[PDB]
Amino acid sequence: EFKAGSAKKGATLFKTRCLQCHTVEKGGPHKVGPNLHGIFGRHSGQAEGYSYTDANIKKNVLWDENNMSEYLTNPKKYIPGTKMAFGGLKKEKDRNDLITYLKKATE
Ligand code: HEC
Ligand SMILES: [Zn+2]
Ligand SMILES: [Zn+2]
Repeated sequence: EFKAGSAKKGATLFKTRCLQCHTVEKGGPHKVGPNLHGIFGRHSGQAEGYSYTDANIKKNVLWDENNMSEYLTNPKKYIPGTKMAFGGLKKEKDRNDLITYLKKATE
């Protein structure tokens, strides 16, 4: 299950693995992937002005720390048909660290 990790390690993981396709700040632009502001507590496939796949919308997951960890373990396994071209974060340490950071960065 999800447990709070290191947000500093999380921020680096975000910069090096996620930032190329995602912004986190309020009003931040959409890039290859949607801006993630307010992602926790919002259903999947609902960021304003972003064109998602039917699969992402269909999943209809209410994003929380635990399901985000499961999704980030392997995105294509959790949401079959996703256009998010990312293999996943295989270490639970990395997922805990990234999510601790993301919970704050996207608030
Ligand atoms: C580009 C090559 C991407 C990288 C690198 C990462 N993400 Fe991604 N993500 C991307 C796209 C194109 C999409 C839309 C997928 C679709 O099928 O429509 C996404 C989506 C997400 C989501 C869900 C958004 C939502 O439901 O509103 C999340 C939570 C997400 N991406 C997180 C995320 C993180 C934390 C990553 C780094 C570890 C990451 N993404 C990398 C494209 C790309
Ligand atoms: Zn719901
Ligand atoms: Zn906010």
